[PDB]
Formats: sequence, structure tokens, C-alpha cells
Amino acid sequence: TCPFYKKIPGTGFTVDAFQYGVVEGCTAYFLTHFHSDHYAGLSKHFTFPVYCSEITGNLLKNKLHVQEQYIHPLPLDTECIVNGVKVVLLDANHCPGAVMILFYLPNGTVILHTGDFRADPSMERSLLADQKVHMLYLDTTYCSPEYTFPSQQEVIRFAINTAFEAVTLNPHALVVCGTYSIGKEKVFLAIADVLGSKVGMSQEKYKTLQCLNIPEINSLITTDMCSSLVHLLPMMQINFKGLQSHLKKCGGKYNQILAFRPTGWTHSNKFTRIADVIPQTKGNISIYGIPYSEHSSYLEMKRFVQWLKPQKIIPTVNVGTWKSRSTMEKYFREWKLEAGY
Ligand SMILES: O=C(COc1ccccc1)NC1CCCCC1
Ligand code: NI
Repeated sequence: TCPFYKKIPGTGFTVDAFQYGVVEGCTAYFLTHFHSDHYAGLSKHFTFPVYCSEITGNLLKNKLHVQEQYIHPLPLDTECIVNGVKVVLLDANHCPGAVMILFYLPNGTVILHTGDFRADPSMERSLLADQKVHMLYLDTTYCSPEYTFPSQQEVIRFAINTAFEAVTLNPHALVVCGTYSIGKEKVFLAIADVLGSKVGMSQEKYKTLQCLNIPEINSLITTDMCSSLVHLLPMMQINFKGLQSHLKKCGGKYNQILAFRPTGWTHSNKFTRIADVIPQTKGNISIYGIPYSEHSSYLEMKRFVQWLKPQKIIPTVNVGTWKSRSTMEKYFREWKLEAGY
């Protein structure tokens, strides 16, 4: 059964609703981004129209094998008519291909669905600038003031400086970066760039990255592991056992591993600043957890919502408990009273 917060009223549209079978009355299925919780249920035998970004469409075709006849890519920042309704796709500042969707309902109501997003002041100068939004379907992943983390730029500066120092001290060190989905590619691309190397990876991960429209990608990545001193591995292998195993396979080329585990928020963000971050170490292996977020911090979310001044907010994350629903509703009311809308 498809839940209410994935339906768009007054239309035949759903958003990120592929795991409920045939949804009654749905004429077009929107997909905000290529993350498995959101695409859950999509496969090669899907036979209804799917509306999405170009990048998401490339991933649907090549990774899930959805037939081309059902993939409807739309350009960003452009008014489009879908089944008699005006829509706009906006960059979500999440992973590659991720969008927010503006719906202009036939009755005059305007709805914004953020999908997953990392709110930014630049969104205040998007096509949102003009206009009234009556309903906001909001990515509330980190909707509590405890959720603090640095800018993406600060985290990348830390990673580049850490990697460059380690490899300049020991030219026989290998750098390894964990991954389990699209997103956060800047981590491994920025480290490889400072080290003068391509990024080495499996055939499967190479295929995925080839779908993302990254400029000059062929100059940046490779399946030839021997040519590369920055390697990508599944996130599940970023531990002392897994990294020891990997080092054995490298034919005596390296005598040290420096590894990065991009995470979201963790409770060490309540205590330790990015500059003060230290690794876990066992012998010649060191592992850094770095808080590289592709979701809004509490402060970023609050700024966006107080600027947009929506008439009603519908959370799309942390909706499953009464305690988390009540917590979110209290913050929305504070924000409204503070700003006066
Ligand atoms: O209980 C939770 C579960 O996730 C929530 C996320 C947003 C709003 C409400 C809940 N988190 C807590 C972590 C430690 C301190 C802050 C809330
Ligand atoms: Ni996501």
C-alpha cells in the first residue's frame, strides 16, 4: 500500500513509489534520484512511464535495465508539461542526477517535493525565487539541532591535505576510499587529483560512474588497478581485516594503507572538530571516518524553510514513530513563530 506522503493530490502522480505494485490511478511515476530506498521495486519488467533527470535515466537503462521506451528524462530549470500539468526539475545538491520537483496543480496550488537534498543559499536564486509554495514535502533526515557537521569544502580540504602529507612522507603508501551507492564522488576524485593519479575500481563501479555525465571522466578513472594509487572498495571492506586482504593482492607494491570512510553524521560530531579528527590504527593500516553529508544540517534546513515560507510541511523522513513526528512538528512551529509566516 502506497503511503499518503508519496502521492501528489489533484494529479495522477507519485514520487519514489515503485515498491507497492500498480498504484491505483497513477499515470506517471517520478523518481527523484538513484538511491535504492527510493527506487525499491524498479526492475527490467517495469511497464509504466518514469520521469526523472538525464543522469537518473542513464542509470535506470544501464544498471537496472529498464526499457528505453519507458524512460522520460527532463532537462533541469525548464517548464515542462507532463500529462497536462506544468512541472520543473531543480538540482537537489544531493548525489549526481538528484532533483527536487515543483508541481503547478490545475487548481492553482503549488507543491515542492525536495526528494533528498542538502539545502543551500544558492537555492534562494533558483526558479523558486518568484513564488508561493502551498505544500512542502521535506527531507527531514537531520531535523534536530544536535545534527551539526562541516561544509563539504572543509571536509575535502581535510581529506586532500591528509592524503598528500601521508604519501609525500611514504611514497609506498596506498590510499583506499569506501563506497556503497552513488554520491560523495568528490572525496576520491579530489584525493586522486592531488596525488597525480587516476582512481582504480571494479568493472561494476566503473560502469556506474560512466553514467554520471562528469566532465573529462575518462581522464580521471580506470579499471587498471596496477596503474592507480587511489583504489575504491565496497564500504563493507573498509576495516582492518578487509584492508589487510586487499594489501596482499597488490603484489608488494605498497607497505602502508591510508583509508577513508565517508559517513553521514556520527555522535563524534558532538565532541570533535574536523581539524582535530584522528584515525583508527593497527600496524601499517589507518582508517579515517569523515563526515561528508549530502543531506541538510539542521541549520541549513531551517534557513531554507524560513526563506520559502510554506503554508504546510509534510515530512518524508523519520515519519515512523510518534516521538520523531512530534519533535519535527515542534520545530516547524518554532520556525514559523520566529519568522512570522
Ligand atoms: O532519535 C533520533 C532519531 O532520529 C531523529 C531524526 C530527526 C528528528 C528526530 C529523530 N535521533 C537523535 C540522535 C541524537 C540526538 C538527536 C536526536
Ligand atoms: Ni538519497
